[PDB]
Amino acid sequence: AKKGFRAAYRFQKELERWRLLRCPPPPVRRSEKPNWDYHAEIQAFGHRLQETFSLDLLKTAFVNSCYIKSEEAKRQKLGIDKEAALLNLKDNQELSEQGISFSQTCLTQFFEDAFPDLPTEGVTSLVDFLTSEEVVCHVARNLAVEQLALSAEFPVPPPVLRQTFFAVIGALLQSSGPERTALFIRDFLITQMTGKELFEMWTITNPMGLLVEELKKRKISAPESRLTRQSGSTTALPVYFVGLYCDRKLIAEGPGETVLVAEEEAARVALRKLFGFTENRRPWDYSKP
Amino acid sequence: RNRIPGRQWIGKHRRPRPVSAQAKQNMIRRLETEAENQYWLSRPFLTAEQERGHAAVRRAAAFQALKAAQAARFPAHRRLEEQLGHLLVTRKWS
Amino acid sequence: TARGTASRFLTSVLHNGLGRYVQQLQRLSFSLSRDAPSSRGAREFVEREVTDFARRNPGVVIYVNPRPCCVPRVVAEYLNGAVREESIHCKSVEEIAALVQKLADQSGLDVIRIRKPFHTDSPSIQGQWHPFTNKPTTLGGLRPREVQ
Amino acid sequence: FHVRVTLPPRKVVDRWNEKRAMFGVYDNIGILGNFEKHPKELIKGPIWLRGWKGNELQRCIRKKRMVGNRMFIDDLHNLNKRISYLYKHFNRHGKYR
Repeated sequence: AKKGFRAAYRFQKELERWRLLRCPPPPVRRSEKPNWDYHAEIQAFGHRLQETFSLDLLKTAFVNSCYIKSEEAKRQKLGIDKEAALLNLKDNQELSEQGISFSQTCLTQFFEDAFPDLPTEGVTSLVDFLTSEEVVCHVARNLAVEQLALSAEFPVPPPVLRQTFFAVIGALLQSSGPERTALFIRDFLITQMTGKELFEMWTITNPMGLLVEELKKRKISAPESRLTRQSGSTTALPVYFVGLYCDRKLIAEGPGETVLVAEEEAARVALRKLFGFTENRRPWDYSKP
Repeated sequence: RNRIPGRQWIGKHRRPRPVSAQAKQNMIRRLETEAENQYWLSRPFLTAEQERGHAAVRRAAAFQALKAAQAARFPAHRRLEEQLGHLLVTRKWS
Repeated sequence: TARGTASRFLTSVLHNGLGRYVQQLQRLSFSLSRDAPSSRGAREFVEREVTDFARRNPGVVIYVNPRPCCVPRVVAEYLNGAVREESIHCKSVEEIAALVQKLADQSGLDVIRIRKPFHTDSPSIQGQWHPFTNKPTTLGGLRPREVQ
Repeated sequence: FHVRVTLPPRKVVDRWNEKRAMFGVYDNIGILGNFEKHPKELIKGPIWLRGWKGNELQRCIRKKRMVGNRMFIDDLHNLNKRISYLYKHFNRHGKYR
């Protein structure tokens, strides 16, 4: 009856692995886990992005209305006296507003200066895409902004995480001049646009009409659809190439399964050249003046 | 419907296999290399007389090296630091 | 075996290294034992190295717990959300230092067979081959046998 | 290869009990004791094994010489067979002749 402690004890680990596999654990705040120092985290956060924050402003930035409302719920239901020092908490509202306004201003200036030929609606949509719930949620998640945020409901729903993220931006705008925040935004946001196409984030469903409009605005007369190469018309798998001609010159050309889809594609290409978003365009500048 | 009695390449009846143009190329290339070889192998710098003992000085010393190399073999010095160094296992942090 | 595991394409987290390099290791937590022998190496690394390592890497937080524990471990945690476990158990100080320095500079992306050595976007600059690309055009786009 | 699902009770050994704490106490008896009683006398065991050693054959033949006539019929017989087997196995077999 002299057993392996090594055996039973080692098997305990397996038993635990199986428990964790059949019932997945609900995600828990890193703040509730064994190793946490919130001040150290805050200081480190700024140190690793090479930014100078008054720690006061950054602490202000991660505070959410939800955390305060829950804190007040607990202060009321336990009979604990909190109110004054808890109202001194100063939520991230102001900072978040400063943040979004300056952020959209900043991006809009970037695209305006980079791609002169984009229409108002274009820079509008691009900015709208970099500031989109999804993208900001993603970037915020990977910078450990979700971990350092104080709010109720630990999965930290997207509309919260966004506020939280821009709060950091506004907080940078206070501590550092617009010149520094420029570099930060262009580093952790504009980069999300790498690899993605124009009409991927435009969603405009009328390529033809918009092409005609832009050509009218350019004093260019008559876009003309003409069929260049086609392989198989009788096959379940035909292939077409429509060129678009403005006064005998070929402005763009595209592939498709039908004549319609091909027309759409040539339209996309033309639009891309005119507006200036193309595979050949210079990669985005990075230099630090 | 055609067999090659016994084993393919061994016995008194074999598989007929023919020589090819490739093989001729290779053989001739290798010959040409050998011809050029013995041209350069033909003409010594020193004569046989002239080369006598021309390094007997170095070839003695090489062998002295080979000897010393073995002469040097003995069980290595054992030092205090290792035996007492072993005591470091129980080091206590208090 | 490569058919046994999963795979990933070459990747950076959050397009790291483009705008700036962001060191991906976030927290590093040691657990040693003041009394027990297996932690010997882990002890010295805490005395001599941890200071200079912390000075060198301002970004990573380093938690250090002496506790009544028999197998000294270091738990790396990543900006990625990835967690990696190590035993520093029964190792020299140069060996602990080396290991920690390996942890420091990894991405936290899983170590799994990477399919091809390079990740390209817009690989295709100036064009990408399609069967029609090199064929000559004819007059009026007539077929091989057609008459117009 | 099914292994235990329940942890055993942790065994508490006090190494400070009388036996472990007194262990090896009189060992130097001859030297520190102006030699009179030699350390062999400290040996508590089977009556033919005290302060003596040997491989299996020597053990068996020794036991048979000393305590032999006090043995039970069966263990005596098994002792004879064992002595025989070991005898011809040591003498007549091996790799190293």
